[PDB]
Amino acid sequence: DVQLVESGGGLVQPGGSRKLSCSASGFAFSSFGMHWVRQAPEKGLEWVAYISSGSGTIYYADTVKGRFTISRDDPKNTLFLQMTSLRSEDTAMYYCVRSIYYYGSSPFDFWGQGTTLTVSSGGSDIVMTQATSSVPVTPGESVSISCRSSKSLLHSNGNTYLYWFLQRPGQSPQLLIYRMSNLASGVPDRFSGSGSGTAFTLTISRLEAEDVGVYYCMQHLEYPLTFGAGTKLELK
Amino acid sequence: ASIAQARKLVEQLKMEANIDRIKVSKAAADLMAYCEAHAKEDPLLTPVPASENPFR
Amino acid sequence: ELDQLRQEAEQLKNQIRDARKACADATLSQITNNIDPVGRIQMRTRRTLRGHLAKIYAMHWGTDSRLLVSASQDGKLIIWDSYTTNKVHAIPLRSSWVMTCAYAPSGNYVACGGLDNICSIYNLKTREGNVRVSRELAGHTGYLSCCRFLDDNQIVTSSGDTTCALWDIETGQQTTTFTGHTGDVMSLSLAPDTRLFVSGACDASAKLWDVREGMCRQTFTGHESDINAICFFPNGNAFATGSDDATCRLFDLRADQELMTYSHDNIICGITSVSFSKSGRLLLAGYDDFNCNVWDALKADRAGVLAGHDNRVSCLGVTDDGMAVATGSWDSFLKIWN
Amino acid sequence: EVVFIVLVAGSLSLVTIIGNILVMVSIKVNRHLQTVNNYFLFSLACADLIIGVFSMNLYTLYTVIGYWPLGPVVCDLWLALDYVVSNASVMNLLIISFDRYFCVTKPLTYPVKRTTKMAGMMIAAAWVLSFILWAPAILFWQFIVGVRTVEDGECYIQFFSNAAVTFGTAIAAFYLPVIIMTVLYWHISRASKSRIKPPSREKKVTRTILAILLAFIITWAPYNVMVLINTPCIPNTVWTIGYWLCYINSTINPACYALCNATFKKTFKHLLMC
Amino acid sequence: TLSAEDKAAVERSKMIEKNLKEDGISAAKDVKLLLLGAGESGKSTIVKQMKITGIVETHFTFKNLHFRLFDVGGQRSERKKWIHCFEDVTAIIFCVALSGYDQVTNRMHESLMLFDSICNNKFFIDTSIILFLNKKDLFGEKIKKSPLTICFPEYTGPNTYEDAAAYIQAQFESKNRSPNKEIYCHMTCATDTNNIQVVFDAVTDIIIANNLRGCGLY
Ligand SMILES: Cc1c(Cl)c(OCC(=O)N2CCN(C)CC2)nc2sc(C(=O)NC3CC3)c(N)c12
Ligand SMILES: CC(=O)OCC[N+](C)(C)C
Repeated sequence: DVQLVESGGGLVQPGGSRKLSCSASGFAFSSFGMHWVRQAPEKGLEWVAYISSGSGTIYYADTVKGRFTISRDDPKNTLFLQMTSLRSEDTAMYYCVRSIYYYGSSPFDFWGQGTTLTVSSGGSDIVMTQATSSVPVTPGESVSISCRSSKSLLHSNGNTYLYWFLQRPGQSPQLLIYRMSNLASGVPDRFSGSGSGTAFTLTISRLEAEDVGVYYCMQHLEYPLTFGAGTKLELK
Repeated sequence: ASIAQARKLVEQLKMEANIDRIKVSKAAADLMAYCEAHAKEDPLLTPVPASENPFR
Repeated sequence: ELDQLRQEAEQLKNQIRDARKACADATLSQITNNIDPVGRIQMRTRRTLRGHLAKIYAMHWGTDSRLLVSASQDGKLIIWDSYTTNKVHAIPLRSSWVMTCAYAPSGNYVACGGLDNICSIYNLKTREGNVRVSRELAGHTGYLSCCRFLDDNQIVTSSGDTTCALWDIETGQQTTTFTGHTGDVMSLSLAPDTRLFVSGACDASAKLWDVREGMCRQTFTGHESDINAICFFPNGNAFATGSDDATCRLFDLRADQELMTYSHDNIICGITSVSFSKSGRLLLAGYDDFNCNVWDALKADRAGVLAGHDNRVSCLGVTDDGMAVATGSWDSFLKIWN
Repeated sequence: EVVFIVLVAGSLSLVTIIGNILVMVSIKVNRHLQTVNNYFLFSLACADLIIGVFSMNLYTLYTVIGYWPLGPVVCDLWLALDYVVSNASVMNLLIISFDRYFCVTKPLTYPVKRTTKMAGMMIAAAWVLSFILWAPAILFWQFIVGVRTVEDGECYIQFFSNAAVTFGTAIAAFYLPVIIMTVLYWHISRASKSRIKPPSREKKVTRTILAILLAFIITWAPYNVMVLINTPCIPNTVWTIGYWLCYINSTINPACYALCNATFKKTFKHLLMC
Repeated sequence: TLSAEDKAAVERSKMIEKNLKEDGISAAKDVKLLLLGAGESGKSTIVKQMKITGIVETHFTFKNLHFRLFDVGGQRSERKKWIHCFEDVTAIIFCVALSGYDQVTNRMHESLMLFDSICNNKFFIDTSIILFLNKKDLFGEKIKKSPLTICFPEYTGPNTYEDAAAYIQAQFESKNRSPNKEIYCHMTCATDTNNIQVVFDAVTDIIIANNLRGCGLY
């Protein structure tokens, strides 16, 4: 098994400080890279912090630098996020993901479970726009969804970096396609990807009743990571 | 016990002595034809420029 | 009756020799008297992979022509990226004495082996991060000299107890054993169709098998010492063998006999590795005299020297697209050439 | 007359340059020859190289005519650099002496306890000590005293008269290393014998070690005794050799320290032949 | 600088480079020895005296020093194929049975031929040998009843222990022609209390000589 479970949530009045702990079991934790991703009650996915293997490189979002901090304790295999001087724009549920990198690897392959924190009343960042928000579907049909960036995602190395994510209602997201063409592990053959440069598309063939939810696209050309608003799916 | 080994050896020789044979020149010409057919796509004797060499 | 069986064997061998002489009309050189020479081949060291700490004993290319396994007796099996001189996995081995390594054609497993009579299979695509040992095949009574995959579920090895084996990874058994040699078998190479392979031992012979049933089909004897390397012609109808009498020989299959011999008066050392190109016009052979030579594979004339190694070159492999040749020597280094 | 001296100077310069370049390229590409022991010889092999080109050719420029063609615009910088690099050479010899003594006297624990960082620290210390010990006084005795005692027709040490400074500098940079090196080598010779109980091992070691010490001391003695002498007789011409003599060991010590290894000499054969 | 997502890969590459370097540094602190012999040479007698199919590796530490003993007598094949894997070892421990009046071709003659072959091998042209002459008791008992001249006809001299053993030792020692390497000799009894000390002293001397030659000072 692989298990990531988080703790340290609840309710705090504005201005306070807290610490979040994400505990891991089932894999070589010291050889991975940990991320943090948060989700507002109505909005989509947003990025918080990143710490690497060996804790050499640490990255933060623009709306977080200075306030929050990240750490890891790999002998006791637990990841930590310290939050100080909060605000009402932090009421959200937080996540814990792993991002092993090498030639042929698969980042963002496992997503944790998420801890809920609420607070009472008191220019080169690449923009990515998902066009359609609601798409009614019928089982057995074929549906194509789109994602358009602002910069060309085809590097010189012959690679392009767009990842697709699926989120069932009330669970954590799972990785579908990495690098615009590669089908991940544990996912069926139905899903496929295509596109060029900026205009990227994902195709689902013979859609079943288990694939309802919301779909997202992510870029990995340069930091900070930027998601899309997501596209929802509904039957009938 | 060497009798069984000798019997196995002679049986193997008899089994391998019943194979058909093409002529030597025919096979030499076949190798020549295969070598001369696939000459273009060999990046070792027809050196490839600095534009499509991955190790450049 | 032993004398009677000896006389019968002598008669059979005389018949085989007479048939072989009869079917031989003209040699390959006369047919290849017209083709133009390929000219001197200029090859410069492009990448110099520098990671090990002891003498490299084996290599093996991947299937995608980019990844590369390297095994050396510093206890290490490390896989590289040729294009960007990077290391993607380092594997510490249970036994430090290693003489073989294989990279599965699907890229999922690797294999290793040596003097400790056990072929270890290492996984690569685990869901827990690191790479771990999946099986330790152990039925041999002597050292392993070569190990080649067939698919994900089976493996073929050759060991110094004068025998060869086809295994079954899932179970652990020894699905078939090939015997019939006289001395230490030290090389192995698989034809493209993965249906039959040739092995050459230290008794100056090379015999060709069939993997389904184990019956030896042909025995080739031209040499005068041990054979330490074997490779196939790309079309699976000829193979090249490298001995320790300073000569390497190109043998046929349907004509059932020897076609060409390659040797030069200046050369007296022993071959440790032989390979071809993609088309089948050049032969690349690594010597004990600290370099490599390129032979016109249809003219026997030397056509360049791959030099630059400070000690004996052991492993030698060309890629699956003909884009580079990787040579690895006891200098702990590993070089790429175009 | 002049052709002979310019020829001998050019010969020494070229041989020194090629020798040290070969030593460094050799240590760079033989895989095994790379060791902790060989890096104190990767320092020296460069320091003389500078002397192998600068002082070599510029003393040749002033060696002959007799008048500093350049005045005090470059004389201060050249002289300071010359004295600094030579002292660096002596310090590299000293750290090699330490390295050998510790690799022979305590052979089990020592060769592994130290990492590359300690060796680099010792190298940098040997360089910085020489830099601080010679460059500042030489370059800034002008402002320290307020006058330029050196006239424009020749180049020499500004503080030649101040007895304390001349003693201090010379006594350090020559007479501390002599006693330290001789003591350490006599102990190495004592402890090189085989406790287990046809020349012996001790015989070969003592022959080589006496060679090195005697060569260095003969090469650097007379200059460092005349320096004590002045603080009043002017060879005016005789001591011209002194400089030349003192440059000679910047030309031979690659052979006295990397042609006896026999692992380096094989690589030399491979490099020259191929 | 033009790198995109390959920056991580390079971090991992340097991490594993550091692991390799540290493992090499930690694994250069162990002495490597190779144990050879002849048939019934008594090499099983001294392997058990050390207290903590294929190659049999024995591990022990003495006086704060790692040791590794690689018995390879279990290999039944041509020797000239796997000896070169054992280059760059520190020492070869050669055991010879002093019982030298039997047939397997006198056993001593097989021992001398093997010692000559292994001492003039091209790979071990400069690798030292620790020589153990076992069964110094049994030989002492046997020498009284039989003459040494049966083994070496050329011999002339006393039939006592103290000289016959010396003659055998010298005849063995006379097989080396390199000027660098050396043979260290000892005559262990069937059950002596401590002869790991002899191995310790021999390996210390080998390390000192190697250091001296490496520094160039030799
Ligand atoms: C060592 C040295 C010194 Cl200390 C020096 O001047 C220092 C000195 O003794 N004095 C006393 C007399 N005052 C007038 C001037 C300062 N001047 C030269 S010239 C030269 C050379 O080697 N060759 C000369 C022919 C070009 C030297 N080795 C040398
Ligand atoms: C450093 C020292 O005292 O003498 C160096 C003189 N030189 C430059 C001739 C060698």
